[PDB]
Amino acid sequence: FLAKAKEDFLKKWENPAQNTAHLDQFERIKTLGTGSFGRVMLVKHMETGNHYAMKILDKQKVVKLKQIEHTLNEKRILQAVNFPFLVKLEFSFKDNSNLYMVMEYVPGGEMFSHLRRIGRFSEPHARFYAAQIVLTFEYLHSLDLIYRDLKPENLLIDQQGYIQVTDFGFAKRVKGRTWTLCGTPEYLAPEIILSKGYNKAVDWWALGVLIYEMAAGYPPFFADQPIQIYEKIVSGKVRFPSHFSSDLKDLLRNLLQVDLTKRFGNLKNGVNDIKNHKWFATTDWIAIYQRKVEAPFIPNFDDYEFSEF
Amino acid sequence: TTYADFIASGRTGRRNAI
Ligand SMILES: Oc1cccc(CN(CCN2CCCC2)c2nc3ccc(-c4ccncc4)cc3s2)c1
Repeated sequence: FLAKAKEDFLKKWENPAQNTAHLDQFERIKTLGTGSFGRVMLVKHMETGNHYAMKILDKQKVVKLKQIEHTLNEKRILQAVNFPFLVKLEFSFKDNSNLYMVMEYVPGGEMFSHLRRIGRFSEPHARFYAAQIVLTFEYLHSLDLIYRDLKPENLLIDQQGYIQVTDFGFAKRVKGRTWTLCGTPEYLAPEIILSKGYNKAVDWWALGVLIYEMAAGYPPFFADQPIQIYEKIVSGKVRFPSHFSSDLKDLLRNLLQVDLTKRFGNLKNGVNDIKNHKWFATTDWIAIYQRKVEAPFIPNFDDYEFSEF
Repeated sequence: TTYADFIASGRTGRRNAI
């Protein structure tokens, strides 16, 4: 599966698709979200009637904030990957001013919104999503892709109630070690903060942060400013709510492990240590991949150089 | 409580990357 997935990945990655649509083929409806270099819009392909999410990026602004590489690299990964929990990129093109990424529209909205509304997810509800992230990271890691931006804000929920990862702005194809200071403060692994040369194990730490936030309603380390959050992460002092099961605490103690020589996902058994853990015993791993498990929640948006692209 | 402390921190909204 992973070998065929790598073979499928490599072909597309080595020969990327360019200019597969035009801006005049879409009716712009509403803004769904906003970023550093532009916005994401609900859009309608006029010659089929199909809806899509259009990510518009200002070239001048991308050059301005020196994010050329990370921008070229995101479209390149998006057009080369294929997994049920990763948004499908339908088209990509550019004009005089902008770069466009047209993806499948995910009407369910961000996990973030649902999580802040409900307050917290039950452990069965938190596990269903955790399992999807475990399989997604196993797929990405086998392709040498480090994700580096896991958070409920980057996880969209579809009609079937399954996750769709949309943002690959900090993803990097690297076999070994990398150094960039990037990600979101609450989700930064201690090795990223402590400015070490880090690896894929940062994504497994971010999984611990996510599992904790989904099950409690708040992240394991927060404070008014990033700097104070950084201190709590490097200390590795983690308090758990009394409703957390014994199994949840144990998985988290192993995921939120400062010593990456002991961190689950980074040991010789790799991902199998997470998959075989007690907290995941009722998880039908193949059924989740096959989206045959019934979602515990079925659904949502707020109101608002480049040659190889 | 930890829940009140989380609210006390103005970090309950959507977080941007660094
Ligand atoms: O340089 C820019 C320009 C525009 C946007 C961004 C990143 N953000 C914004 C920032 N993030 C979200 C909150 C915190 C962090 C996004 N990216 C996407 C991608 C796809 C979808 C989507 C897909 C399918 N169906 C519906 C919506 C929505 C969003 S919101 C960066």
